[PDB]
Amino acid sequence: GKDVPFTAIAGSEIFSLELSKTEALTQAFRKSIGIKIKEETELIEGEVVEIQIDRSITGGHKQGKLTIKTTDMETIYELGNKMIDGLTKEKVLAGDVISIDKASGKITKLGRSFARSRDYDAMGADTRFVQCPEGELQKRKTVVHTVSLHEIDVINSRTQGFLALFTGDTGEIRSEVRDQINTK
Amino acid sequence: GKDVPFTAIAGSEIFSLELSKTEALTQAFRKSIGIKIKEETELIEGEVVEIQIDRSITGGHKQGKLTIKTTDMETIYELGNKMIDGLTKEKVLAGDVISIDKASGKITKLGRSFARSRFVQCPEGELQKRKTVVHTVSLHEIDVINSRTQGFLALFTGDTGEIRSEVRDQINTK
Amino acid sequence: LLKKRAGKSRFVKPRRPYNSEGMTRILRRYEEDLFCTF
Amino acid sequence: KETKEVYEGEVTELTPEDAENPLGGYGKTISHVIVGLKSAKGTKTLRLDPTIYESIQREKVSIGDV
Amino acid sequence: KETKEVYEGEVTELTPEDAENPLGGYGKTISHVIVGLKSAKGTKTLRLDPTIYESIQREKVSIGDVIYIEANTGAVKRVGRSDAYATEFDLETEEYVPLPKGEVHKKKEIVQDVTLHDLDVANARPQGGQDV
Amino acid sequence: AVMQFRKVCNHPDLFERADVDSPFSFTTFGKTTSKFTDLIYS
Amino acid sequence: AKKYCDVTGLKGFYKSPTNNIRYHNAEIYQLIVKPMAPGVDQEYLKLRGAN
Amino acid sequence: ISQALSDIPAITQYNMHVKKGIPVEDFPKTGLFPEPLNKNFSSNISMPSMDRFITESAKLRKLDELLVKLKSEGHRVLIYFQMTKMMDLMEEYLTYRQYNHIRLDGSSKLEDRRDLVHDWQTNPEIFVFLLSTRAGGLGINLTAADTVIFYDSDWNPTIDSQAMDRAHRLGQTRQVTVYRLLVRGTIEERMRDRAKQKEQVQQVV
DNA sequence: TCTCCAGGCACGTGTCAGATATATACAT
DNA sequence: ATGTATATATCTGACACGTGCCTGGAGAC
Repeated sequence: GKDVPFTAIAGSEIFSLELSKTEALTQAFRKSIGIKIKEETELIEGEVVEIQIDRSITGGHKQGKLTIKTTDMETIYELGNKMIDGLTKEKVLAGDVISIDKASGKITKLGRSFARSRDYDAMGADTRFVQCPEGELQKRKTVVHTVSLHEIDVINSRTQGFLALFTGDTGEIRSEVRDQINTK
Repeated sequence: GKDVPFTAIAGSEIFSLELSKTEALTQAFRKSIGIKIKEETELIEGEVVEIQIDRSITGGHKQGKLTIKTTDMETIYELGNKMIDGLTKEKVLAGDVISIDKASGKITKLGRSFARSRFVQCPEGELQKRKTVVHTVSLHEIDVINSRTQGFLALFTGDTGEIRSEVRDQINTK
Repeated sequence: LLKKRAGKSRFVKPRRPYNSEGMTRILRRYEEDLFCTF
Repeated sequence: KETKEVYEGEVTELTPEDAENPLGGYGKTISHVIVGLKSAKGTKTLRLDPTIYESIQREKVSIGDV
Repeated sequence: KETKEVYEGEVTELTPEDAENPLGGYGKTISHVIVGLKSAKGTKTLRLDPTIYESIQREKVSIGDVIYIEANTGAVKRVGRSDAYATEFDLETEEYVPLPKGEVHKKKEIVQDVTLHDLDVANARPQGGQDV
Repeated sequence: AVMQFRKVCNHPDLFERADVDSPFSFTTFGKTTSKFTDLIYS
Repeated sequence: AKKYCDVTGLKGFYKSPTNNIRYHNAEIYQLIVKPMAPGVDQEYLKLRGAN
Repeated sequence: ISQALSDIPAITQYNMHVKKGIPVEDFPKTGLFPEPLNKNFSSNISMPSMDRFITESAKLRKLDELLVKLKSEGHRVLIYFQMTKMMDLMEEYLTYRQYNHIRLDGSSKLEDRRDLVHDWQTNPEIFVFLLSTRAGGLGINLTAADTVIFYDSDWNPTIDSQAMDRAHRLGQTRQVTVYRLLVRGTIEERMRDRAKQKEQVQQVV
């Protein structure tokens, strides 16, 4: 079934010029042992009202406030750097109903509800008429995600290990990392 | 004894992956010949009595008087702003003993003196001592220094990486 | 009597201080948008 | 396969105008940007988002460029 | 048994003073940075170099965040937001920790268990200083 | 002897507290032998 | 101006903090600068006019 | 290199840009240091984990297990301690839950007790109470609370009965449940057996 | 001798040291 | 049978800091 790791390799993949045979077999061993981690996330869905974004002259430092609302609750917030970088992508035009996952950092524009009349005709926007959500603005949710031991080893190995997930540039991770990961 | 190099390598020590066998043997050969240089430097080592530092509102100019003592003599010194900046950095309080390199500004705290109310005795004799230090060094150490492709850290991380011979004739002639 | 009386018988948290000086501002409202630059 | 909506052509007139209520403590509080376009048997001016003017400054766009 | 010099507390003020000629080639953009640290029963004003401030602004600290300046290596740690201010108005999955007990300047004893190979590795590939 | 079999049940941190976790600083810096205080990198 | 030792006319390296006389080495501080009588200082420093 | 590996402060950028005439193109290059994966990965100094603090004591683990449904019920809870430092580190647990709590003991000042009881009896938003056995377990009106948590209050059954009577009083409008947390296979078993035999001796005569 | 303002004097509130008390198992 | 050991828990008890004020020490002639 799903959610269980299954590493299927041939015999010839162990011999590599970047890895020793024991390192390749240790990676093939640690890819097959899974860690299921639970997490407490918060889903925030509402029609946005006022987006204030304060960026410096070079554009590096970013802060600001986010004013979102639903039918029964109006609540302003405070924005981090990744929140503003996610809001700069998938352009919000102050009246599009969005959904934010607090622990995953995912910004999903559900559609437009305000139906703005005066618009600068530069975009090819054909956003769907969704309704303004009602009820509680902030909802608690418990999620579970599955990761395996090799992934946590590569992530804790160096500064940019998440790129080494995909480039495969994980060259002979030390034993101290592996025993500390086992203890953790 | 000391002051004479003694390299102790094994037979399997030269089969490396980043250095060739002749390169490893040349490094092992040049590790075992010493160069002996005697150089003299003035040092100030004594027990600090009291540090007085006055500064303006913005700190544009800082005036400082440092009184310092030995078991034989004591003195008061007027310090410029750079040496004040080198004294608030690596904080020296009363009762501490320090060694001051006047040319380079290297102030090392040797500890605290015998005043409790680490521990190390107050230095004796003259404050300004002329010390002659006999330096010994290997030719392999000067080869990586004179080679510009790698720094002195290759002596410590072992990443010299096939030093050429044209620098070796230069250090031999020098 | 005052000494005997004294000896016998006698919220919402504040928000974080938002601070932005020398910082370009983007406003996004229902009918108009702003880009205050320097 | 993809469908791309594009605008292209020479720049005949480019000016970002200030808002009707300028915010204090800032210079050039832009409400929208008017950029004129010109191509072969085609000429159209258009309104623009004010944040695009920052990329205009980043791109070094003047009158006469495409 | 290693002793550590620790400057920790909630950041109250953050005022950098600029240089006279910031485009002079040599020198830094700023001269010093004034940091006001307040902990339980103590409040200190810190004047820094540029160099510690590079690591401090590498962690993206701000006003109202409690920090942890380890004076041994110059490394700093953003402990989190303070709960003296509001809590329920954040989107940055933040964690909120109360004010650190004791004074701002500290000297604490930490018992460390290392090996000689870790010392050789840390000296072979040096990390944790405030240099290039 | 009463002082040591009762609050081991309650919390192990009542005897020794959990301290900060940091790498061992292999450094000889300027330490203090104890309206602002200068903090310079050393 | 070049600093000079007031005892010997030599090159002065150290100035005593108790009585403000520059001196050259340790032994003039031992048997001249330390056991000197009070009042000898004023015409000791009269030569360079430091009184 | 150091200016490449970090940023200029925003007010410093403002002072260089418009108060000195330096354009943006002639600014030094900044912000080339890569972003870390998390805020946790930004530094190698790890604080003492609050989760590792609470999970290493199983009595606190069971207390936090029941306190979530106790708070979801919309309730009022008293907890009685014997030890003062465990009475001092429970605030560290309660700040994690950001619960409204007050602390009462005999080391506190006497005139704080009267208005503490007053804000207990009028303000309904207060949730958590910390008490000593002989301080708050004697004759104090606690009529709006029913759930009393005995963390380690088994040392003398008379003080436990007095602390029960301090809360189980007249005027209570709902049911009263008393929870008693303990660990098994320890000296607390023999201490509770001695307390039970003293309770039987008191109950017979 | 004219001016004037803040340095020191006066009067409140919190915060670490002694004193009685429980208490129960162990050793003499 | 009794001291005691080592932590409580209350619980006072003597001591150092945060506001007024006024008048005399300092600047100037």
